[PDB]
Amino acid sequence: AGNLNSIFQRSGRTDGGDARASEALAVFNKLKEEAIAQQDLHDDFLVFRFDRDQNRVGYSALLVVKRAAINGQQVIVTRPLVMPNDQITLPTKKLTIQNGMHQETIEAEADVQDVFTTQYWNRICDSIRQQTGKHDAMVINAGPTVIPADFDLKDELVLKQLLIKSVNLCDDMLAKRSGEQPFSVAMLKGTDETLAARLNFTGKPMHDSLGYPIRSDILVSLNRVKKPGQQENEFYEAEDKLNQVSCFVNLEYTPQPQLPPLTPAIVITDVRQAEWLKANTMELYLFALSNAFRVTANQSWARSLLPQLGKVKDMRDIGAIGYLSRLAARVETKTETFTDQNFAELLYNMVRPSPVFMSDLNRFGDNAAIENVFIDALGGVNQQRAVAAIIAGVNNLIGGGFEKFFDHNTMPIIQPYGTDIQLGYYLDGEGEKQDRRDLDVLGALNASDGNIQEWMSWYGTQCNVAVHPELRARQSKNFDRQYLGNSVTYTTRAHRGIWNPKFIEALDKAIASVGLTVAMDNVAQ
Amino acid sequence: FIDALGGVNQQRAVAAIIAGVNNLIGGGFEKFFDHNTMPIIQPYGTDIQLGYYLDGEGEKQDRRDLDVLGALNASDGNIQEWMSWYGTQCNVAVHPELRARQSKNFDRQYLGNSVTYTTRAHRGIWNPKFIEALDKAIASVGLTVAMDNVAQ
Amino acid sequence: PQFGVGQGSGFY
Amino acid sequence: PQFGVGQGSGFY
Repeated sequence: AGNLNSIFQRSGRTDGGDARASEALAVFNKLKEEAIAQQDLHDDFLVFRFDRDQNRVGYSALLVVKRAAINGQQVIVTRPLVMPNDQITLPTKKLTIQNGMHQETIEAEADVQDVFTTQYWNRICDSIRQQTGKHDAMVINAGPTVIPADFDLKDELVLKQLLIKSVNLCDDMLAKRSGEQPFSVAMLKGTDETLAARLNFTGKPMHDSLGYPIRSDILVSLNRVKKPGQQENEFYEAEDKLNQVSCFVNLEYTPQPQLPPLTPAIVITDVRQAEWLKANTMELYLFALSNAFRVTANQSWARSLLPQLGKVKDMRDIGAIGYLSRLAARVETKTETFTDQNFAELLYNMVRPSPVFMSDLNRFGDNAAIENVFIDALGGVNQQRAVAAIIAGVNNLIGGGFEKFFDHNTMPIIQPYGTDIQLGYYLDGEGEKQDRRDLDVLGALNASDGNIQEWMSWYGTQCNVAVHPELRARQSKNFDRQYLGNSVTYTTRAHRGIWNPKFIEALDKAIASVGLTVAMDNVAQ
Repeated sequence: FIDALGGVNQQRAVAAIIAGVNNLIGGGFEKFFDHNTMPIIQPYGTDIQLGYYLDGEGEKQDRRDLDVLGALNASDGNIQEWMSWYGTQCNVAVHPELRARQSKNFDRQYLGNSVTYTTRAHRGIWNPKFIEALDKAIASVGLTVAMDNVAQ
Repeated sequence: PQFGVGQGSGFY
Repeated sequence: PQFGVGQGSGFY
């Protein structure tokens, strides 16, 4: 068919394709026009269709497109929005697994990471070029996203925001291509301005771009503090937020057949800029990452391990730790007889005082343009180039010298975690969405009510990297259903890596070794 | 392989053995170790009494069944009886006739009287470097062998 | 360990 | 302790 399509697709058009995709194109066109009418968006962008019957696609998508001619090169920048459909069966991979002495096959539907292949990207390139007419243009991948099958297209607010954000990401990538001047500390180092930060321990989740929950324990908020003289805000209501990093505190069980058995980790689950800043760049991302580093000042990070008010049976209770410790029992932690001293003792014996820093990089998240560089910094054909992009971003922030704190020609920025990230959400007892990341070590210990043999089977599922990943995923899904009451609605995939301890320490020192240092305010013991 | 353990012709026996492996691989055993620093087989000292006994249906079974686990069950946990036997099978400062007599006494008490003795044998330890060289030299010349029990 | 997957990122 | 040698052949 491909040899014929070359010319017999040129003459004439047809109808058809996924009705959900047509609805999605139509709602985005509606929202586009409302945004133009209300001056939220300029009428300077196009939205195209990527569809099944024309492109042999797997999953359909909408394409948000901006264009510019940069130093003579015609450039198209785009951000695809992938649309899964629960009523459409997709072909599977045939996964042959050598299970001991026998090979068995597990089939699984291709996920968005299996479908959005390099060639899928190349067909996006060509499809847009034919719809814009810029047949010889260069095409930029601004980082794709996903609009999941599961839900009513009636959330016009979410869809409007996805369009605005997609347009902004597209503009930033053209700006990069054109040489727009980088974010740097030089614009932050006011002679009358310093930074300060707060660590928020509140018991509530964040939501992503389509309203789905994000697990974290601590929100690190970095603010701009000015001297009380004349300020621009004398003419307006104003806020001081610069950026924020959202972290989860994990625990890795590392027995020694001594050290406290659980090794904590600071996991970045999200990186955001303040709402005041429309741009999303490498320099901004890197500057914000220093917020995760500081979460471990003193023992502040360990507040995430505390019990909290009145909960009769709930999942993150440190008392579950007693099942792995010598006690082999849940610690009575929720009652009036449990002391601060007893809490400290559980940590002294079970939790190592210095956590491992790591992060979750989502190829389809809003920061995908940047997070994908960090993923490529882990290996592959462009590993050294991905590193050069990140190291350059740090140097753009500081005016050079990152290499004096971290030699990138000796050490990796991120080391591969091994096991990938299984993502998703489930519903709680009131029907609200919750992040599946809730079943962490304490979570699973509570879910099994101390049955360690069940806990260990659960734990091993995501730790033994030798187990084929399909088996790891199936086993995990079985545990979540058992452990949550069949409340899972499965969603997605992401990559995990461990930050080179020296990259992150160096990032904070390299910035500090010029410019404003952050005031470690609200110490609050 | 016995003369390679030691004695007047140990050097000749060793030369024959290393030549045999080199014939298998096309030379190169010598790239793994020095056979004149590492003799191919060492003595185990305690030698082997061979024979068989009859089981409850009259079948012939190897007398070697009263090994360490075997002997412990035979004495039903009487460690002093076990240790007397075990020392008999390990202390080779004791003349072998004395050891042979006690080994036979132990079979009559623990194995039974339906025991027939057969031709005796030596035991020795294969030098770990001989083993390294034989296994690696074969693999190193491309004669790859797959394990059937790919995982347990 | 599949890295360098997806092209056109404009970073390098 | 000592190794006796019998009349082996062919290899020596």
